[PDB]
Amino acid sequence: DRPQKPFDKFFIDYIGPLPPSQGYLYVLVVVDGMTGFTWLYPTKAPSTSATVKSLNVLTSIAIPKVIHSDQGAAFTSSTFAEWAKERGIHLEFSTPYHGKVERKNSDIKRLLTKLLVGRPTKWYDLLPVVQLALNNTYSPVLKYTPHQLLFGIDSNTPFANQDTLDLTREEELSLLQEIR
Amino acid sequence: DRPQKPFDKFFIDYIGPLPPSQGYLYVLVVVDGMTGFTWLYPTKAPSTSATVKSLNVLTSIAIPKVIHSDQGAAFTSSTFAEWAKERGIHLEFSTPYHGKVERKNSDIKRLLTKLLVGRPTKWYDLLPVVQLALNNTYSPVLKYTPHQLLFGIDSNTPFANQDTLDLTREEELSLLQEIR
Amino acid sequence: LDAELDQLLQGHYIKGYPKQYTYFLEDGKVKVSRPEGVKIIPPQSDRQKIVLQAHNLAHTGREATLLKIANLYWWPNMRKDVVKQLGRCQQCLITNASNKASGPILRPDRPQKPFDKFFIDYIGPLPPSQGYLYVLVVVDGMTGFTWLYPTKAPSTSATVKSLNVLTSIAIPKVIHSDQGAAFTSSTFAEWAKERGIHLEFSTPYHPQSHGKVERKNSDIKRLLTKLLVGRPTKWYDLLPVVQLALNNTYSPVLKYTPHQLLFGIDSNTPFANQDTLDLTREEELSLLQEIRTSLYHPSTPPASSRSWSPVVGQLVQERVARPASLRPRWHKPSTVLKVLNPRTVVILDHLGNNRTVSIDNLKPTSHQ
Amino acid sequence: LDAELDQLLQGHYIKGYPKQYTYFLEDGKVKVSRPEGVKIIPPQSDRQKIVLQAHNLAHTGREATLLKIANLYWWPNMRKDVVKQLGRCQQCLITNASNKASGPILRPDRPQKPFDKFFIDYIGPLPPSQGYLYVLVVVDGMTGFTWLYPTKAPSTSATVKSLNVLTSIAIPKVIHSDQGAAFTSSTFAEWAKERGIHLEFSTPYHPQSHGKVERKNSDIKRLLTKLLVGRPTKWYDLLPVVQLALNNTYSPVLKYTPHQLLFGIDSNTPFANQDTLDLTREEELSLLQEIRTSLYHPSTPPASSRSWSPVVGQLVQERVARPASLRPRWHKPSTVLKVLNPRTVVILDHLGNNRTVSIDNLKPTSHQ
DNA sequence: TGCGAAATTCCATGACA
DNA sequence: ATTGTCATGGAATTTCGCA
DNA sequence: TGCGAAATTCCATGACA
DNA sequence: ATTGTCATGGAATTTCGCA
Ligand SMILES: [Mn+2]
Ligand SMILES: [Mn+2]
Ligand SMILES: [Mn+2]
Ligand SMILES: [Mn+2]
Ligand SMILES: [N+]
Ligand SMILES: [N+]
Ligand SMILES: [Zn+2]
Ligand SMILES: [Zn+2]
Repeated sequence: DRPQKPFDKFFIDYIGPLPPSQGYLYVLVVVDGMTGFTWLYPTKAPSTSATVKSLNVLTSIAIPKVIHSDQGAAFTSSTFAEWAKERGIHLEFSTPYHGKVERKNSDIKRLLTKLLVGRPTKWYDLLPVVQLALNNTYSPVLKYTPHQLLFGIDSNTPFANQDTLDLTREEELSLLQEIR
Repeated sequence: DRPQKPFDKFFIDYIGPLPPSQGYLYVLVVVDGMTGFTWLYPTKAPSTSATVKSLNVLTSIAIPKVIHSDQGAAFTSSTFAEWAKERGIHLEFSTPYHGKVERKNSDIKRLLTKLLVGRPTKWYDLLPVVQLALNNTYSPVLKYTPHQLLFGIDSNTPFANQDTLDLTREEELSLLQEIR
Repeated sequence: LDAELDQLLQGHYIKGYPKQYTYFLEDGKVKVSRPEGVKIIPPQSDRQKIVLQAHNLAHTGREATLLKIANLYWWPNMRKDVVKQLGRCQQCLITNASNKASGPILRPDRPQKPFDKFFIDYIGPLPPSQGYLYVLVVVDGMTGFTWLYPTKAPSTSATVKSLNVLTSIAIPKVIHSDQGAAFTSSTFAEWAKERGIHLEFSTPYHPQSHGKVERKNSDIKRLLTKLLVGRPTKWYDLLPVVQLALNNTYSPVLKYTPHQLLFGIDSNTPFANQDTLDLTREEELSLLQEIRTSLYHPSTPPASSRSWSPVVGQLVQERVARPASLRPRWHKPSTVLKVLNPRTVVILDHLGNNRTVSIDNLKPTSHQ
Repeated sequence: LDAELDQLLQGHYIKGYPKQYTYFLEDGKVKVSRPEGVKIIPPQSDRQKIVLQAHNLAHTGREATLLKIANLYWWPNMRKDVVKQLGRCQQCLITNASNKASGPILRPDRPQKPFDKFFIDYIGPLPPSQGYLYVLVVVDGMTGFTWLYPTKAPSTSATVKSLNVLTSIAIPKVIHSDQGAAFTSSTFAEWAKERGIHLEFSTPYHPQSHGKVERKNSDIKRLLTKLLVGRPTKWYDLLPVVQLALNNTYSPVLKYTPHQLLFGIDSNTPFANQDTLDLTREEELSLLQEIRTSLYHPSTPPASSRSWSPVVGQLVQERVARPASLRPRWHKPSTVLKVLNPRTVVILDHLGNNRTVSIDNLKPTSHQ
């Protein structure tokens, strides 16, 4: 068998709904399987059309051989199927209700929640920095960050500070206050 | 003494008034002394200002050392004197009431009168052809036309036909009719 | 296709496929183990489509197209097939630039006499001066002697009014101009025939062709500019001054002023040359005739290392004149009917009209 | 003046006036019989005025000025005096063209890493497409990998919106651009500092300086044109197609696509190269690092036979940028403070401001 | 250790401003 | 205070296939 | 039948379109 | 059915002034 490579498999999923930020409610999450590199796209709905609109941007830069997703409605539509077929992307579904990617999605959910508190509405603007953080975050398994693995170089934004990522005392109380 | 040359002396004079042609009444006549080459300019008056306006055109092409004229008012004004001085043109006057040039001025007066009859009012348009005629007219004294002498070449409009220049029967009668 | 590829799999020899490499079946396709790696050999019947898909990704030329194909494939003489398609891509043919330069310029003979030929052209529009916006520039081919007339428009009518004033002096054999509205109008044609003047036109969009006047425009503007430094651009009153000034300026290479070339003697202007003071006019004119024949004549320069010269029946393309944004810079291919001179041709433009055209506005269609 | 010319008339020797010609008085002036003819020798005190009157007739250069003078005059070393005046004619100095070419271009080193340097620029305006008129083009210096963003204006704000989307991926060390309003605004400066990005600017009116992106603009328009042949110019929907298409096209000289130079592996696009199928990512990246260092680098070409290179304290003149009609093409003379490299300088512009400037927008002031 | 043809490399030309 | 670039397609040169 | 300096000629560069 | 041109100012080359 041939070694795992970037663009072999993209893992996509939605996160939301979230509080309205500049008209957006959801986040399409794309994680490259081999590298752990993450792309994020704000959408207004977890719909096939919002998925195609966002993936069109991404697939303008690089095209996966396989896309993997859960059986969300946006991903199982035959519009989305037609879209993938047009680009020679094979579609791959985890069976309903059932590694490196899983951890990354945890990091994303958690890191969002952290910064989403105090400013639940300003997240749109924060997406770029969230990605940069995620992608220059050191992987304990591999000696490298996703940036390094994607591009074969060090980055000009190293996140030397690994952070709490955990919710402090002031935040737990004002997250219990916002969601009232 | 040094031989006579073109631009040594211009002989100027007015002819008119004439019948109105496109707003013009007079003709400034410039004949180069050595060559017999003639320039004609329509004016609205035999004034210093009309003379300077017309001579400005001519003196944009070539400047005489001397201008010769009778003691017409247009030529004896100190405006006209100032004008000549500015251009290093010496002015020269025949004494009041008193060769090749003289004959040329005759030709001009006569040739005008000829074509001026039947169309006393269309002379403005005819000035170009009148000059071309005058200037490609063979001189009995010299073996050459003024064109040849000016430019050292044959012309593309030779006037092989020397004409009556005299007033025919039909014209004498309708010149005696126009001037009634 | 399946015929040629069959004999190959058993191990017999086909022309083009080198016998020393091993060819095999795998995954349903004919393959081959080449130094670079294992490539699929498509059936002859599939090859055009492949070259085409490759080329169409970014409409790439020879090598950049080939490198895409060679990633997956090998077959004999791949580039021959690549070049075949490039030659048939309408879009590449009319959009790409040329990479062959025109042949070396001609230096036509100087008109033999004053008034043999005039070059005429308009300058402008210029900043308004006394309601005037253009200058008509008339340049005598032999002498360089130049006449300037201000106009309100580059119109036929203003052209005729000016040339009537000028032709009072002499009538020219020929008047050469560009294909502007003002010189191609029937009214102007009639005005010329009326006088025995032949109209000569430059090939379209090639002012090099009337280079004499174009070049004189440069001096006219240059001197106006200098005289206008730190004053408002009131050029109308300076036309007569500029005309005179230029007509009486030496060309260092000729050692004569256009005035001298026209009259063989200076008029009463500053620094008049006096060398012929003691000659009779007739002696003067005789020395003038000699001066006129012996003027310096430039020679045609060396060809650039990668030029082309037009050959009869060659496919060539005319440059689009005023191409709209994001539209091709070249017309569809067309055929050279006649080679007038090495720098000028007649083409049948596929409409098809006969057009006379400069090679500077042409490229030789690529890939035969 | 009258001193020098006195000793001469009696027949004694003065330096400069050759003793073998005979000098005499006549008509109130000192004359001399030279092979060409009899010329007046003006007093030293009259000479400047003469040269000046001659030069001013048509503001002529060395020879054409001299030939006017030589018609009436002779004195020692006439051209030295002619050149003195040419050097002091404000009007000639700021209006004439140069006749010395720039020194040979530099070929700066390729950025060592992706994201070391971006070149950015706007294309447009273009025919309206979905209300969009411009394209922001971002080109990675090392890879050539290019990002395209449609905008409504070449504004700072639209620049920031696009670069926020792009810098989601990575942040560059440097971003190089021209001195357009959109990149020189303080808002953009802050946006960059905010992120640790250094702003680099091209010298003014010298797009050669950001040649990488200018050149990429050419491919972008060329491919849009081809894809738009015989359809209405709806380019908005094609930006993503063009971006991808170009990022995955081979440069024949490099033998790589910008995509490969950026990722060291093709993505799922037509004709993906498969050569590194059996290597581990880590082996792949190691071969990438090697490929990146060994890319072809062009060398500086030969100087043209008549170039100039700037020397400190030289008088030079900057070209006027958008010169009005009939106005000079050059600024007044100015001094070279510092020679940054042989093709770039700092000048004190007589105002005087320090300006950094390309030698292409410069001429060396004539006649010292 | 050499030949004819194919493959590859060279590089002038022009177009982005 | 900063700096030209590179697709293109014939020609020139090198390499390949074969003895 | 020769030297130093001045004069002249050569010619690349660029700008008219 | 038509076609580049020529001012410019440093450098290169020729000529001049003198022995
Ligand atoms: Mn889901
Ligand atoms: Mn009178
Ligand atoms: Mn640009
Ligand atoms: Mn023109
Ligand atoms: N000719
Ligand atoms: N560099
Ligand atoms: Zn194509
Ligand atoms: Zn001047």
